[PDB]
Amino acid sequence: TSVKLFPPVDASYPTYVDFEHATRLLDHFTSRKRLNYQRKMIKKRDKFQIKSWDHHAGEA
Amino acid sequence: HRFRNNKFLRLEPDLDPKVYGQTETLQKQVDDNFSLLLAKHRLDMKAAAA
Amino acid sequence: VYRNSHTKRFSCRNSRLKYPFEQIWPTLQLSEDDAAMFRRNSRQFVVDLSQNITLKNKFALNKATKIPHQDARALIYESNLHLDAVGEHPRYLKIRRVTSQYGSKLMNVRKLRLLLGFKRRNFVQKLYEHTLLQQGSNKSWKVLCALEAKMNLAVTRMGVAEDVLEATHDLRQNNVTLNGSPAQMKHARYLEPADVLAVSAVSLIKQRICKGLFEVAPNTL
Amino acid sequence: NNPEDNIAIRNAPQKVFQLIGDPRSGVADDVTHNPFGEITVEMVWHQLKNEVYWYRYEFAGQTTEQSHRDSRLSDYTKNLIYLLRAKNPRKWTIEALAEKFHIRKQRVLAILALKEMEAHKIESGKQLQGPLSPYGLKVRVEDLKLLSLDPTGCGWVEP
Amino acid sequence: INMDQYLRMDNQDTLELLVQAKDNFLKKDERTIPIPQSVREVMYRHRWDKVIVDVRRLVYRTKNNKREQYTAMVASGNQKGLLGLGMGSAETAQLAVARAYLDSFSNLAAVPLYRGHTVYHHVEHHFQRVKVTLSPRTSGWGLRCSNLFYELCSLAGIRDLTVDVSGATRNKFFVAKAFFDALQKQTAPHDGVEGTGVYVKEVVRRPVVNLGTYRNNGTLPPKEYLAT
Amino acid sequence: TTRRRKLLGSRYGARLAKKNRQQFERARVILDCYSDEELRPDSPPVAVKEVTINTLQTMRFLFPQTSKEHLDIKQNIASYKIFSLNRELLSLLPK
Ligand SMILES: [K+]
Ligand SMILES: [Mg+2]
Repeated sequence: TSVKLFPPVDASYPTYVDFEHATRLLDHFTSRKRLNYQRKMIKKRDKFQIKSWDHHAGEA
Repeated sequence: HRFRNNKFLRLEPDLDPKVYGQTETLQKQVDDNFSLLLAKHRLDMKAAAA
Repeated sequence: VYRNSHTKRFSCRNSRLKYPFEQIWPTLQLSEDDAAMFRRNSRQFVVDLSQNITLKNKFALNKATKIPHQDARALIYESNLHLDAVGEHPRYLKIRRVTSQYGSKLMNVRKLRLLLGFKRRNFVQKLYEHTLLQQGSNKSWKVLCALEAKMNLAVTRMGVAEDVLEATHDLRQNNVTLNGSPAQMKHARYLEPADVLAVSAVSLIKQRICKGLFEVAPNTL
Repeated sequence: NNPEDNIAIRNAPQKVFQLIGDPRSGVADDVTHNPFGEITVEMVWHQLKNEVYWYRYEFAGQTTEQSHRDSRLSDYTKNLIYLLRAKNPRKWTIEALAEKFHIRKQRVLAILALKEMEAHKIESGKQLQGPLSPYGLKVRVEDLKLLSLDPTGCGWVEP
Repeated sequence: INMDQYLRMDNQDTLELLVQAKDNFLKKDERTIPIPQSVREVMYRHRWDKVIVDVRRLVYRTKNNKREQYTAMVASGNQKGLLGLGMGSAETAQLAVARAYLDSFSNLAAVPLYRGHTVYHHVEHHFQRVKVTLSPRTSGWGLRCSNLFYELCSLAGIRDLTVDVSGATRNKFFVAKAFFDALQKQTAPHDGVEGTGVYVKEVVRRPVVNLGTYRNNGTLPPKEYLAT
Repeated sequence: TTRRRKLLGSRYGARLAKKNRQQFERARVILDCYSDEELRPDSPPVAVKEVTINTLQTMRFLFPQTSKEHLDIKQNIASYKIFSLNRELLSLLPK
């Protein structure tokens, strides 16, 4: 059995990973539509709210 | 001491874990100690009785 | 896609190395010829010194023990005329151009897919988008945290699977439980700092570990 | 509490106060460098039979040392934490135990949970059976005394 | 292969190698390596990286045939606070690059940076028929710029910045030169501080965005401005 | 074609409370369930008297030296174990 404790402070991988190069490419394909849907759901986490069931077009 | 290598004066070698199993070897070691104690009581009774 | 690029032998390709491929699977058994091919990326010959040096020796010559994670790229792939390329005329030193970035950036994204267990590109793209909204100041570390929060990678860290691919198969068979019951959205969720993982296929996992270490176990109990 | 034998004292927050100028006429903070550290990477291992390299990333590598000790505490230490908590929960709080063993509070609570689960298995009769039975020990909390290394050198005294 | 010898070589002290390498490099003549001896000594205190900026070909016609000449620019700099540009001309591309690389070490210069990762304030520079803008960003935000400037930022050590370049950018020598000059127009809080009679103290203030950004994201600015 | 029975899980505490209530109550006190106001149970806390530990490593893996310090630790554990066995035996010896 294992238990997690907190956000990692160290990590080891069997190879060198260049995160800056990986993210530079991925920053070119970002979708504003998907980001906006995520932003709206952050403000509507609580199901037991009146304001979470208003009239809107689409999913959020 | 003539038995330089056989320091513990054993009659049989210890069981190999890779062939007989770790649990079997551990049980064998426990049985060996009890046999030594039992033999000691066995010799004394025979001498006292006969 | 029954390609060789989807096998462990040829999974990773790096065009900046003498041998274009790279070994990243710590449990893969290589033949003598295969080992020789990979060893060419580890040993280099120095003219003035007339000796062979290794990648680890190169770091020592540069006095590099803990360096900024962006600076390791300049050490692995470049050369210097005062430490490791002494005796070579400057005319024959290799200097990169700004046109090589695309190959490098594409390679790194392939590495993230390989570490996660041969995931699709759209899977990685959404993972990057997810981190953009989570709180934190350093973008690079947020990406690293997201990788660790993945369930299959966490199972690998426990030490019950040979690699991430074997861990993924275990999840599909429900050999590991989350908070006492099989996980929901196990391939898409993230683990939290208070989650508990346990093995439900106890007999299966115990056999797996014993067999792996049977040869390295001592013959005296 | 000496830096030679106290890694925790070595890994302590630093109070930084650096200036440029003349304190009698005018000064300004020195902001020409970053003394708080940054993310680092290091090569740890190299397998010569498979040609595999291992790299380790650390969030605070430049301001910490020997961070690998925290997650590799001996079994004796873990049992001691479990016994101290059971003996006197009033004094042995999570804060006190964390300070005593130089670990975090989250680790202390996690260790207690795992030890508690193991104890139930032993009591239920699922572990330490057969030849290994003698190694399951039942301890009464009252009959427990913690010794201290008060005398310089080798030797543990009751108080 | 002998694995035992391979292991022995891998785990060895490199002090002997360092001494031999340093002696050989410092004893070379000024023709093969025209780097001054003083510069060679400093090369062992840092880690260096280099990149090619651009290669141009010039053609001169004659009675019978044409004469081709190559010019190149190479940028080199230690990871933190050192950058230099060198130019070299030769009859071949390979020779021009080599001469430019050697010339870069003779043009090293210091780059001021706030905490070693960004710029002190907004910078706008006008090199002939080129415009470059630099905007500071919070630590950890990242770099937003073209590929050419991304390579230059790695050499100097800049970690968070936004760069925008416009105008006649066909000649990449001018673009690199404009970027170099912009970094040298910054001002620091400690410039002539003795004549102020005050304590110039660093403070923590979060930057803001424009109103349109808040509306689109559906978020709010700091409460200090919303007070009503 | 699988003969493996379907697995529907449950939390560890849920199963323990139905199998051994005494162990469940002890765990709550140890795991600091009475410090937070929100999570504080209504039932009063129970005092902890006996615990069980595993000493296999401390006896045969961790203390190899011949100094008095290591010998004393092993002897104390062995002596305490014998007392526990004797107390159990005395409860059964009388006719
Ligand atoms: K793909
Ligand atoms: Mg533009």
